[PDB]
Amino acid sequence: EVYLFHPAQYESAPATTRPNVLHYPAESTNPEFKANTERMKALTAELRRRVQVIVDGDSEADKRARDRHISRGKLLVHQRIEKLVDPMSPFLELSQLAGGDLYPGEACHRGGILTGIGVVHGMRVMIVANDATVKGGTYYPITVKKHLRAQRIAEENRLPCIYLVDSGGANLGMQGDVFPDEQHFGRIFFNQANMSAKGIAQIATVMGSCTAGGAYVPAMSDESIIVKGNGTIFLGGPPLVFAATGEEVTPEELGGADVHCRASGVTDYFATDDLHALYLTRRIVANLNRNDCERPCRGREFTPPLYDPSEIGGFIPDMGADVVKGFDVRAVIARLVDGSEFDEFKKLYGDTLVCGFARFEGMLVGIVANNGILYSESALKGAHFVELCSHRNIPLLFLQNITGFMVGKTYEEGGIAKNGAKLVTAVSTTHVPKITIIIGGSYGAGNYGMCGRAFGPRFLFMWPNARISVMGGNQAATVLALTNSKLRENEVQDFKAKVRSKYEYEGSCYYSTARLWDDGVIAPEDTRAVVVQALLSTLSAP
Amino acid sequence: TVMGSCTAGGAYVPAMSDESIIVKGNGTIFLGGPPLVFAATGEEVTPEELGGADVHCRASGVTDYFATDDLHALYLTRRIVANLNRN
Amino acid sequence: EVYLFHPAQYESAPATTRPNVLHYPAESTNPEFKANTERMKALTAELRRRVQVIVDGDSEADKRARDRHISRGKLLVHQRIEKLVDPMSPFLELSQLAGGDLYPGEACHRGGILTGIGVVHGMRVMIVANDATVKGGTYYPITVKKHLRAQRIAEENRLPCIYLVDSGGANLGMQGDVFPDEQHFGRIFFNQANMSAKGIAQIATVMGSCTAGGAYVPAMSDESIIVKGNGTIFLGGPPLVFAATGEEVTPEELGGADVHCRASGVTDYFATDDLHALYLTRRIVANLNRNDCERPCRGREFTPPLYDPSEIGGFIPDMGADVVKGFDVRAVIARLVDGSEFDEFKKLYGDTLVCGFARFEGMLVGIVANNGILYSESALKGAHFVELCSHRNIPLLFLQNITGFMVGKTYEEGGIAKNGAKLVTAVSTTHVPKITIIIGGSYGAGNYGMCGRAFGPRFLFMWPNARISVMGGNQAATVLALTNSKLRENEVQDFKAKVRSKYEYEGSCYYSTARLWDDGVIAPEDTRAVVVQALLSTLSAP
Amino acid sequence: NGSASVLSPMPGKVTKLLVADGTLVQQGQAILILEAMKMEHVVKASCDGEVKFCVHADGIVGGSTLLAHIASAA
Ligand SMILES: *C(=O)CCCC[C@@H]1SC[C@@H]2NC(=O)N[C@@H]21
Ligand SMILES: *C(=O)CCCC[C@@H]1SC[C@@H]2NC(=O)N[C@@H]21
Repeated sequence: EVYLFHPAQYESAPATTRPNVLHYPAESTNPEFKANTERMKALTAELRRRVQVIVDGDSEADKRARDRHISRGKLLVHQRIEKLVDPMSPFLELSQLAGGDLYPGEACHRGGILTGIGVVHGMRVMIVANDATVKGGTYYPITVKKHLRAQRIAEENRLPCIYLVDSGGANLGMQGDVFPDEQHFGRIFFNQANMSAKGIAQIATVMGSCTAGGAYVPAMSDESIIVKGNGTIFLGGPPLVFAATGEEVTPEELGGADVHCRASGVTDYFATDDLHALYLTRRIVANLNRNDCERPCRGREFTPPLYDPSEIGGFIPDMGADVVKGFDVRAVIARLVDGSEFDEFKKLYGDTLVCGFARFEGMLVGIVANNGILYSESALKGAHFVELCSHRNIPLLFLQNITGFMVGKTYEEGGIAKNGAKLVTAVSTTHVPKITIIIGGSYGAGNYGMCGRAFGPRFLFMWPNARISVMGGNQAATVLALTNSKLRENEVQDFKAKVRSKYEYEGSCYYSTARLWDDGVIAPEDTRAVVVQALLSTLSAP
Repeated sequence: TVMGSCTAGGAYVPAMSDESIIVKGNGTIFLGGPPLVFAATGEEVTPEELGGADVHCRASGVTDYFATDDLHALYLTRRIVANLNRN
Repeated sequence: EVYLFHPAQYESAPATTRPNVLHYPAESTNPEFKANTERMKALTAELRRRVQVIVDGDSEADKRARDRHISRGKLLVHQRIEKLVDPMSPFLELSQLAGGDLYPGEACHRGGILTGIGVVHGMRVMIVANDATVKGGTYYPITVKKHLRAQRIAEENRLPCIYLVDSGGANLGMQGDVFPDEQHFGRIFFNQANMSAKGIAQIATVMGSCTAGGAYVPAMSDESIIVKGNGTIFLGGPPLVFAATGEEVTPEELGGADVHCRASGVTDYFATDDLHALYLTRRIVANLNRNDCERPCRGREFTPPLYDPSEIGGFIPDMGADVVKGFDVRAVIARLVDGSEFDEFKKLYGDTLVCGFARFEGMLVGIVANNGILYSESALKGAHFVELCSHRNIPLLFLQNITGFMVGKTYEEGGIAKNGAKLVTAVSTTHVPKITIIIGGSYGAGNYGMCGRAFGPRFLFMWPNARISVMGGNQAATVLALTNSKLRENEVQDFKAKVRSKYEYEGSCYYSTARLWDDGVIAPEDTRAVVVQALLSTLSAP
Repeated sequence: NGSASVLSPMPGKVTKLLVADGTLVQQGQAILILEAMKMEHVVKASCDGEVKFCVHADGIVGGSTLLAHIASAA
């Protein structure tokens, strides 16, 4: 009657009796649940609408530019992606909404450049394609930043790089923010050379023009392709050669496909059109002597989550509010991991930082999620869990909804700064792949403790409800009002409203996305899918 | 070497270092400043009794060397450098 | 008037004003100081007397054995050491008082074997010499243990091994404790082979007999020497060959120098006498192609301690007492380190564990010393200091006077076991050389936290006043009396006296030394010298 | 335990009692909401039974202040 079973029986049990299964059914009849669902639905609809208007174009200027692009026999950038990748395969486009409201007077769609992780011949590659319909493809500062981010991801994951080049060059209006610096246009060539030296293949396909500095992109690649009609490569353009020597030459006879493919030797493959160029790119990828898999083990015997992700938004409260309600992040985890199974690490110690083990399509992942205010115990627990995962080469997944640490004389006397430092050190010095998602708010040093942008996660994504700031909007308003003794009592509400509006504007997901502070905004229900793709991208890492 | 104040994120600089020094009068280390603690819990505390040298050098353990003034702090810094076993 | 000087002025200042100089003058007029001095003087006199009677022999049986040994043309073991090492050089003899009162009825002087670190041709070597005047040189269990300890020290410090072999073999009376086990007679040959494979030279000089297993010692060495008259090597002795085949052969014609040096080829050098054998040993050492120094930097610009070590005993109270007084260990440190200079690590945090940096003859060393009861803060401080020294490749020096941790519900709730574990892990997993000296008492898990015998220090020495036990004598008496409910009130004092006497007997320095629990007992005033020698022995480590 | 005399985690204001007085609540079930630092913290029942509140709503509590009693109703 006592100790009759065997623990393996509980390990292999139906979901009702399996003890490591999270049970968080949706309270669909609760009015707060319905309000949260409506808010999340509106946010996700707005996100999809913005992505769709970027893809299809909105203004008449976009239509004219696309008509000019098509009339030249050119494929659109997303069409080039569709016809370069394997026909039925995922594509992880990273910074979809970059450049949104970033430069006044310009609709810098996608930042003028499309970056993503695609699958060619079964191999994951990083594709960087210039959008010639955005100011002729000229590089804005955000364009350079996005290109560098794509190169960084590819280098740290050993993903071969494919550059579909169609760009006028750096824009001379903002040359101060584009040409001279460490993280500027020359860093592209620095990264390209260093990746080529490390055995990571660099492929360039010149679908259009590349002028001045951009001309280094085809020349510094391991293999390059140039299209006959539209492909031109030269360090000095026809205006420069005319202003220098007084000679008039067309771009075709200056740096066309014939001169660079028959005489110069800069390019290696002659493409008749865009489709032939993409075929040649696929042929180049096919002949990379990269092994299919170091370990032939599959391990694809996984079970989908037991709860529908579509109701995740029901559990997500309004982050922008006078008093922000709390929720259990486990209800989110139950809708993202295999079989809703989750082995919690220290269930009774942290109590505000949930640390545990889970699986995404059979891939074991350590999950660190915020569940309230960070304490010394929670920081110690997080640091210990990160060390434990690092010693086992287990990738880490951070779910950030953080509003700083606990304040007070007792907590500082107990050494909360030291424990936060321990957590930060553990996160910073680990070598396992790290993926972070901002599901709630990321404010202040707590962000630093939860693998923020500065701590080199492989990928970082934000939900449409997420807010990122140095401090919370209400906290900023209260602290600034209290500190500013010059402010009169008659002008308190206006000051608080102004600072709250500024923090709401600069903390929104779109504000962060337009500045490459994250790797895109994703819907909560797609979160699991995104994670899986990201994890797969890290499988080729050394 | 904490010659002055380090608040919020800056407080990580002393805590993440191999060895740290804090000056008695002017050295303060805390993640949350007195304005923040008052706006949160309604309590008034001076920076010295919140994150002063005594609390971080006798009880907290964040800092390793107690400096009486700037000159003593620089002397302790030189002493730390002297004991790096670098050939 | 404010900030007039430069910190380098305080760094280079007379001892009165240099701020990192420990000032602990002796209170020579204090009666307690005089009593402590008298106790320490008596203990050190007893130690020297025991060493002297071991060297010169006490009983008439020792005199007869030495007369037989000399009449054979053999040098005594200490004389062999004196004539093998460079004429004016230090020799660190390790287990001087091993085998003391260990086996009833036998005066196993030095455990039947002398082990030490000497200097030959300017190179530090490990010398292991059998004492044929102790039961004919037969290996007691303590003899095997001491030989293995010498081999371990030599292997971990890359000291070439010299074995002066004169031994009948394992004693058959205690063969159960000598022949079969991991840490038994065959482990000598295992260590010899593994050291030879690692490039550590193994040299054997057969001054006498080596029978059965001992015959492997010359045969498994890189180079071997055998003396003509007294050297015999054979796996089967004349008694065995007569009991087997019925043939009578003398040891000389069975395994003498001629057969093993002209026909067998087991030995490489033919020695006419002991002096020629030692000369050939020196010649072998001379031709080890070992570089004089990896770095020719000297760094010998050091200053002796500013206080006389001869008064250290004045600060040392009576460890065996009903209530043990406390003292400042810094007063000891001021009499051991260069210029009495000591940079304390966390002067105000631990307050019971003194951690700091010092120098011994110019060699930088981290010192961890006990100064009271271990707390969570003290354990954390010790662990952090050990990590700091490990990251800098700074050798560690532990000064143990420990009586366990702080007990209580609050301290256990605060996680004192976790912090003690952190300290133990830091001590165990470090790779820098560690030297520990028991200056006071080492009791229980605190011993484990302070680099005890089980945690692989390079060397471990005990002062003559030191006591080592699982718990203190008073603590053992009180706890055993309280726990034992069977004990009657009429029989309490006798039980406490008996357990106190047992713990005093089994915790004494001589009891520990006879069992190879340490590397010898040293006087406090010699402590600095010993440390220096030990540190030098670690300079050839990889 | 059959009584479950829980204490407040930090000073704050009790905003709303999520369950009426004398109501049966299961383990891990919310009984009241505590607001501090403009953050909603919800107090949960630690065992099954009828919950009776001790502190009035829309007030203020201190560190380790008793909130409610959870008596296992037969
Ligand atoms: C009002 O919005 C300000 C209240 C204080 C905000 C709280 S204090 C504890 C958390 N840490 C932090 O930085 N902010 C949070
Ligand atoms: C009497 O001799 C027993 C008193 C307890 C001894 C104390 S308690 C704190 C220290 N830790 C330990 O193990 N012994 C010491």
